[PDB]
Amino acid sequence: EFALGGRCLAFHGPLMYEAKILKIWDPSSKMYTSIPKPQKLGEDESIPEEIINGKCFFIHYQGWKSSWDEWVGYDRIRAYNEENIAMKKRLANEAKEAKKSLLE
Amino acid sequence: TRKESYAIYVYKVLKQVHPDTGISSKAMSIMNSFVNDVFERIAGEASRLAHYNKRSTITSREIQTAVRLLLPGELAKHAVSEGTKAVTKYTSA
Amino acid sequence: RDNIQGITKPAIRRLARRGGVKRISGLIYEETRGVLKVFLENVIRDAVTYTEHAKRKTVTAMDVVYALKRQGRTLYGFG
Amino acid sequence: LRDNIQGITKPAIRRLARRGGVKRISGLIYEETRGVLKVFLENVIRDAVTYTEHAKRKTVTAMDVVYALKRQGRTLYGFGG
Amino acid sequence: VKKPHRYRPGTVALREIRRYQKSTELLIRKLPFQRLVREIAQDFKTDLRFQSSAVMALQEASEAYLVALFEDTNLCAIHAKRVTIMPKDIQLARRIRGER
Amino acid sequence: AKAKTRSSRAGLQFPVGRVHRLLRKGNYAERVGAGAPVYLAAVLEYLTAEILELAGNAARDNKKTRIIPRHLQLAVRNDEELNKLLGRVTIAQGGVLPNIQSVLLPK
Repeated sequence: EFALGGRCLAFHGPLMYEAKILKIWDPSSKMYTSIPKPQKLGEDESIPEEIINGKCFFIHYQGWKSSWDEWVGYDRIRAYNEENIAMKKRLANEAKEAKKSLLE
Repeated sequence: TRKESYAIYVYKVLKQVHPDTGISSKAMSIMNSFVNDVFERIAGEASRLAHYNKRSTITSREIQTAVRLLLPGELAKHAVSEGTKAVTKYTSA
Repeated sequence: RDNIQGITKPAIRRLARRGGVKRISGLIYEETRGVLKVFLENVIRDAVTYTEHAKRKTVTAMDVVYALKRQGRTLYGFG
Repeated sequence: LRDNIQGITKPAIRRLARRGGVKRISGLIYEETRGVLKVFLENVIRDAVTYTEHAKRKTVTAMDVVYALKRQGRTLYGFGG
Repeated sequence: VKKPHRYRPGTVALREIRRYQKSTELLIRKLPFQRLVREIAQDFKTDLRFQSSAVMALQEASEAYLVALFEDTNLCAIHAKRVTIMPKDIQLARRIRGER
Repeated sequence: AKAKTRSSRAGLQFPVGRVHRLLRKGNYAERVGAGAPVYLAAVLEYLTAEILELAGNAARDNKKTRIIPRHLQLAVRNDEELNKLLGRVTIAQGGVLPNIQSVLLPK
């Protein structure tokens, strides 16, 4: 569901993407636990205030460059499971149909 | 033991043309190999020429002819010039 | 034993790139392997010939240079 | 001795190509062949004359031509050897 | 709407042609080439030792020969109004070179 | 009298005596002309000067103080007559001339 290195799913507009958790945020201690570990916010690591006080997660999207790592809060990231993949297929088909409507 | 090369003379020539330019050892080896290659090419050509004419001695004339045969155009002309002037200077000396 | 497969496709790709090739068929790699093998035997045979006539058990780079020289492919940088 | 390269007639070039196993010939070819042949002839004749003069002779012998060809890596048999 | 960046085909190829037409270092892995050379060096004699420099010279000469052959193949393929090399191009190149 | 090098008498930098010795030991002919090694050393020195000059030019163009094999290859291949002379010659770590066919260029 939500663990360091565990597979996680992340929303992005009308589409969803599988990501790998690297940092789990604990707002009370202002610390994220990372795997190559209680560590505070780094010199370049930073979380916006609207998600720094919630369960945030620093993730990399599989199939995408590491240049696109994101600090996503608990809002978009869901527990990795079968129904999540099913509604991933739902939004994939929604995008397919929207594009086909744009064309045809 | 000791092995001879052309490193010193090449170094001197380099200092003549480019009195400030260094060189790596590998370039030195390549230069030596090239010099040797030219040497054997020209020497074999001269010897073949001498045997062609049924003569016992390889003169500078044979080297001149061999250089003309092995070198293309302007290189041949300039090298012929160098050989001629050096020979004349040494003989006068 | 399939050291002929030690020449990976990426290496052949790099080699063609230095040769200035943009698009490569998939059948090329095996052809390259074969041609390279042919070349290698052709040189190594003569190299070993030289090494034997010298009554030696180790092949010296100088032998290789001689073999290349007698095959019309002069090499510098090794004496 | 001027404009003898045109002495190489087109039918001769056809015959050469046919012996080479060529079936269809462009018209823009013949001058190209003439130029290449002239280059080849110059290359051989230069060295042949070099051999002739280094012997301090006034006529060119075929044997010289054999030497010149050998030097160019194109060995010919049957002309004295 | 998020799309991943990717160059069009032929871009990376030209970049790599530029890159490898500039440097001079060897491209083949050393150990596989050495193993292949030793394996080939068995049908002529057994238990042969090698100076390392001999293997290096072999690698250099082989790579230079292959580069030249690659370039000739490229010229052949271009003459066939193509941009992709196919083995018949190599065969024609070697045939004209006289190796065949 | 004091020993004076024959190279100095010809005003060269290539050892004419070593050249003469090698000519004698090379089984090229029974007798070796006196003025031959001078001619050969002169020619060798001239060729060496030519290649060295071109290579130094190239190395300067690369803002480098020491000639490397790459500079040598570039100089030799860029020169017409030199490249023709070394037609069948391979230089280690020489690389190749950077050259891309036009038809492969984007258009």
